[PDB]
Amino acid sequence: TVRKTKTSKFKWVRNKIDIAEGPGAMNIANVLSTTGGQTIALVGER
Amino acid sequence: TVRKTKTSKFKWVRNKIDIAEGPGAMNIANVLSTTGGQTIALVGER
Amino acid sequence: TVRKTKTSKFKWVRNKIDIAEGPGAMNIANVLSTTGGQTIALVGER
Amino acid sequence: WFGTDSGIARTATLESNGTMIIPPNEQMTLCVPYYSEVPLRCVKGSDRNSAGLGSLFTQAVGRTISNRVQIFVS
Amino acid sequence: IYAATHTKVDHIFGRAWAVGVFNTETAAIQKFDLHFPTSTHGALSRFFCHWTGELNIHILNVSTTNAFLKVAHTWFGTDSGIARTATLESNGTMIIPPNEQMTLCVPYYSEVPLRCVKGSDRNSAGLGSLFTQAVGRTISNRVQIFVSFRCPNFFFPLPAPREATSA
Amino acid sequence: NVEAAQGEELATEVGLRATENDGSLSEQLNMSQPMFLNFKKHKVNIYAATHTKVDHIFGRAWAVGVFNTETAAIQKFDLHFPTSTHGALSRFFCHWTGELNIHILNVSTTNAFLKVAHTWFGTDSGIARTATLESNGTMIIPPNEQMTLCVPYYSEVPLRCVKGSDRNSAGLGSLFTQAVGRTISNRVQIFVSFRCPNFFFPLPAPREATSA
Amino acid sequence: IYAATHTKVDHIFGRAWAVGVFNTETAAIQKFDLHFPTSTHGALSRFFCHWTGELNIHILNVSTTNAFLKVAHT
Amino acid sequence: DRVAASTTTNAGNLVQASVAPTMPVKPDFKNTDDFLSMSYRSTTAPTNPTKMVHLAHGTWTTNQHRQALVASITLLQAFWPNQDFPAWGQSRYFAAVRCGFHIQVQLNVNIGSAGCLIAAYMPKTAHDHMNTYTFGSYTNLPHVLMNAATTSQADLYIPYVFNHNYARTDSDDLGGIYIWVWSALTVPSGSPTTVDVTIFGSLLDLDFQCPRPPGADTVIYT
Amino acid sequence: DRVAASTTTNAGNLVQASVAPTMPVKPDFKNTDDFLSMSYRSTTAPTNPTKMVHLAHGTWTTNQHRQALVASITLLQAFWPNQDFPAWGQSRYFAAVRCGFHIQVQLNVNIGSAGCLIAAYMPKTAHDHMNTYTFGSYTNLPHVLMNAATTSQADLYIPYVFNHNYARTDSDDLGGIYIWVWSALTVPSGSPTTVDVTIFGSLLDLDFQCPRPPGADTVIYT
Amino acid sequence: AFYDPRTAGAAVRCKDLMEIARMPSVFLGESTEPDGRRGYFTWSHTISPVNWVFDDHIYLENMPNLRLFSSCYNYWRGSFVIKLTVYASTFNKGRLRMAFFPNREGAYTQDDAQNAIFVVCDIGLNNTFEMTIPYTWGNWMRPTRGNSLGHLRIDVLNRLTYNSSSPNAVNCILQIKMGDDAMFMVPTTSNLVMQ
Amino acid sequence: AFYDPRTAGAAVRCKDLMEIARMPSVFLGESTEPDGRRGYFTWSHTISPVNWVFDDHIYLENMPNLRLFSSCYNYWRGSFVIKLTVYASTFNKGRLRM
Amino acid sequence: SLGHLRIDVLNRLTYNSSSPNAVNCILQIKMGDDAMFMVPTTSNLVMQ
Repeated sequence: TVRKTKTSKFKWVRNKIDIAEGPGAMNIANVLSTTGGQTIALVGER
Repeated sequence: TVRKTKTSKFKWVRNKIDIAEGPGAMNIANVLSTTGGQTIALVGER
Repeated sequence: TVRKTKTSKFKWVRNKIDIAEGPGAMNIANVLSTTGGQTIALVGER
Repeated sequence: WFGTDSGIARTATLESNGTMIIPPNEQMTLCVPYYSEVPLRCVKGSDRNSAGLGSLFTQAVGRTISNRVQIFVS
Repeated sequence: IYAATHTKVDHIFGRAWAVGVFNTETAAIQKFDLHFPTSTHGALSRFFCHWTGELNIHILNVSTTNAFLKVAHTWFGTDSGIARTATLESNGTMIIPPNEQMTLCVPYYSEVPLRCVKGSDRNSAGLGSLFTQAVGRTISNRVQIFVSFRCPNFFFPLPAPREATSA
Repeated sequence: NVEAAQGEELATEVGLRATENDGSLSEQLNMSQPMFLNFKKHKVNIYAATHTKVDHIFGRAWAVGVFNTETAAIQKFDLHFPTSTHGALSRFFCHWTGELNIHILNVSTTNAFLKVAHTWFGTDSGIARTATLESNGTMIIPPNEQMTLCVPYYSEVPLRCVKGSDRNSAGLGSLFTQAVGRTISNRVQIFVSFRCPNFFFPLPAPREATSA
Repeated sequence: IYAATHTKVDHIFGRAWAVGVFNTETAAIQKFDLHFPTSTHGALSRFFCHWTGELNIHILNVSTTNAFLKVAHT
Repeated sequence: DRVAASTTTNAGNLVQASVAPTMPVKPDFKNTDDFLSMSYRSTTAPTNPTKMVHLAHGTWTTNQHRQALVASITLLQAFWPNQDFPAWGQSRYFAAVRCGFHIQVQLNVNIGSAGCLIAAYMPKTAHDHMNTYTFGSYTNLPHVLMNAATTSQADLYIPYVFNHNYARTDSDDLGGIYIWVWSALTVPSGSPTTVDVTIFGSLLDLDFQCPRPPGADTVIYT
Repeated sequence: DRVAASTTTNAGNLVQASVAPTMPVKPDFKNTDDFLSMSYRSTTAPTNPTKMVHLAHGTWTTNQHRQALVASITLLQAFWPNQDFPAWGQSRYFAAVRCGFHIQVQLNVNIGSAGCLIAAYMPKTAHDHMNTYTFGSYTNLPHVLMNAATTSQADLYIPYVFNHNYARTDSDDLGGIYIWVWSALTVPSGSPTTVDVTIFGSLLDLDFQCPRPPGADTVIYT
Repeated sequence: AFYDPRTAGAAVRCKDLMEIARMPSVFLGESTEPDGRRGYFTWSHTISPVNWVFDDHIYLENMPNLRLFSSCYNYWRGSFVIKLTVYASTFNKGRLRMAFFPNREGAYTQDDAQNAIFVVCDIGLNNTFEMTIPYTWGNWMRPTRGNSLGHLRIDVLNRLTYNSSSPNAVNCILQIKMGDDAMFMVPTTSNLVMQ
Repeated sequence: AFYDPRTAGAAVRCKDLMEIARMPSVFLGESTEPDGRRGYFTWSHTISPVNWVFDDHIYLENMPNLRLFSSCYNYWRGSFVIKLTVYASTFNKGRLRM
Repeated sequence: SLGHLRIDVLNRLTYNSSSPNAVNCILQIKMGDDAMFMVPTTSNLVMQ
């Protein structure tokens, strides 16, 4: 294209990339990790 | 619906999507990755 | 290099690191998790 | 949403109709948008044309047997 | 009736389509050639000769015995005038884990600025030629590969093609 | 008029040049190449990125070595600079310094963890430092999986030379591994990619070796 | 020569070190005692008597037959 | 006695130990001639190959049914098949063509006849196969319908359309215009049966590149 | 459905019952190609016949005395005697030449030889008779002397000079450059005897007029 | 780490490796013998005007420097600058020209020079003659190792004139310098070893 | 990469491919013979007023262009424009209705 | 079926001596202004 604007669109973007340390290992003891979690309530209401 | 507001609600949203590079491989040597980590303390206190 | 600027470029950066709790376990009951999800529509339109 | 027969057999290959591939020993939440020539589905009737809430297609790949599925509708 | 348009060029070819299935029991490099789509909604692209745009490739790995498989794409065929297929590591290889699949897309590298859909001539006509090999001493590693365009640019029309009963 | 052109001063521009005075070799880089009445010199970028730039070209990795490992004993594996690939484009330079990626790819029929550790100095630092590789920067790799871990530059020689095969300062490194988890036929494949290389000083284009 | 310092106490003990290897075929609770490091770069810590700080534990599970394993410290 | 360089078009001349040039006394180098012995414009010569030329006439009769082919023209090889054509001599050197195309289909039908020919345009890589195309759909192409009655001329402009950037002169690379029978003609008696069709072509946006020996072929894109 | 006229260069087309033209969807008729697949300038093709060309080399030895003729060039018929030359193909159509001339005499003498050749210019009506001219006076002509030592090249520009306004291509009408021995060369031993002389010509201020059938001659001025 | 360039010959790191392509390389210069098609050739006086001293195709794979540089990348653009070099006494004089048809084989008649790029030039106090050939294709890029890049012909305008104090015949060398704008594209492996 | 449209016939890329559907296509025109139901038919004077020259269903699958365009999409909306074309001398006159 | 179209004679073709006896006609279906297509789907046909 003779006419193309110069932007981040050169590089077509991507999905963002991350790294996982623990491969999904459950943690019992720690209260912080324990508090947050999936609810089987409907719309997680209290 | 004859009456619908035009918003991001056309596209019903989604969960955000990411990509994992390393599939959960542990790293020993590097101090940075080593420092952060799961605590077996209660509420991770020092 | 006799001439190097002092920045975050000492440490060469990295990919960001996260931890997964549930290793991809589906949740039926909860409405919140149920609402969001992958669409087989083209460009997820409503 | 239309059945096996749209007046032609459209089931020849299901790749183009919105296929979403599911890994082994795994499950996904994929939702279906509403595509129908009938703006309102009726719950009661069993008539395959406009009555049902849909018709579902699947096939296994990777030369296997005893691949068992279970399907949930929400 | 819908917010999005299924008629728009951008959207319609977003849906991928299945070209080819083969099992691979041998570590030898596999020549696999990609024709433009026939007998599917991809055949809607048969109206245009000249086409240019990058295209996705969804390969799907199935391994009874654990095997890694590699994917590499070359717009020029096996022969560039020399045999460049000696090792596919340097040409853009992207390694795929066992029982897994990836979305990797190929950028447009061609000495012909516009691919023509119709012709089968291996030089400039096809939309590409695909290379793979298994690793990890295995057999019956079976793959299936899907081709989806991304933001295609179609140039110039042609008349609607005849259905071929005689092939 | 339109067609003709004349001298006598600018005959430098029309391509007459004395090779005996080259200035610096880098001074020739500044030299404006000759042109006739009709030629259009225009730099046309077809791609946004440049494949010619040093940074980009060595981003593409290249495959050095394949071996199966059935034994828990520590594996000595030595890394030469690339031959017979696009990595061989690096053969123009002697002195090289920069950190380099290592992509190892684990294949295990029976489930096995495998460990990776790198040492710029060889097996012998004057003592045998290979007793256990845990402390030297080990990074553990899960079965049927692969990782991108990159090695920082630690060397008593500030500049590695590409050409030489001499184990002391010449190679770009020596790689250590061992399997764990009581297994056999654990097979690996290892890929080496540079990151932001610094190449110093050129050499002439090397001969292809038929006789090796 | 390097931005970071390998000499600093914080950094040097970041690199972990391997203490002990054992297979476990039995569900019975395993007593495993941790001595301070010998015969490694951890032995650099042998200069000091009194030590206080929290410590990481990297355990690595290898199971031919699928098995979950639990870790607890006292 | 210094270095003197000389450059014209492609050729160039690097001389050492030069001598200052000479010219006749009171020279006048102005090109044009005033007063003029020729009424033509001096830009004629380079422009000349653009001149429009008769191309590949054909004869369309009763007997020919629909989908039949009246006449055929291979576009890029059409303007200089022979030495007679104006663009030949200057195309016998340069090996590539970026040129655009102007083709005007001439036709004459005695009033009282009815039928249609269609003038289409098929690029090379399309032309490779006729067998694929439904006939009823040829109107997708850039084209012009021609009615027997009340159409004297059909004017269609074709921009350059081809895979490769430049196209080889001596080959068919641009494809070509093919003229098809849209419906049979209907003749009352008496009338002349054969209705003569002459495709009267032209050329515009002239371009040439990549010098070669006069008679030899050369590959470029493949 | 009206009267439509079309004119390009010489040819022209007067059509009745015209039809409005067609063009492919979103046409772009800009000639040049950006980005460029060719570094050349697009004005190359018409400019090309102006390119400088090797012309009629000759061999000047010891034995030849003064007033002898080294080599001969018939000026206007010189640039396209064969099909190989660049200006031939486009001169094989147009029958007249207003063109000016640029000729650079190339010569190489091994240092240690002494003598001179003279490059003169004789128009046709002058060239008709050699017998009239005293040799010692040839320097009246537009010319350049060439010393054996310390002359690499002799650059002379010749404006158009001829009786009639325009001159016929296929003929000798412009006359031609003739190179004469001003003094014998003197060779010490050992040396190569023959000193090769190549007249390396060119052309400028290109002009052509008066179209003709490709191979046929046509009279104009006589 | 903080890298140390100053130990190296060049203080500043090489950003683009294209600058290596710009370095001249003798065409097919692997031969010790002086003759005749090998890019190192002998200009002799035994030959009359208009006869080939040097005629051969030039593949991109013949020239030593770009030979590996060709195996690495599949495609390239950009003009040539190819330069002939004659070595002769200040006495010795003669003129030879270089005809080049891009994209040609088995070329010319030896009669037809024109309608092809050429540089007529003279031996003297100066020697190297550089001439630039823009790339020519219908494509927006070309295959690197592949079809012939076309002949260059070297013929006599004027035979070498030798003196008694001067050599009889001179030895010449061709060098292909890569152009200003020349890009390379889409890196690719090859079957060759050590390059 | 920067794509190059100008090499192609059309400078501007085709945004919507609907514009191909807008292109006319002869109904069931696969026949060389002139008659009689095939969409290419013969208007004759041998027939009195009010008699069929052409009568047939039109499936969306009969017309050549939309035939594949139909196989690609299951559903469609929107009006037709269907056009009859007679070719006759300026002399010849007659009236027919659809 | 999308429905019949019928073509009938209001007035027979009137032919002259200099004029053809019978004329050949052609139907063409042009798709409309507003026509959408929906929900892409495969079919059993080949090459289309």
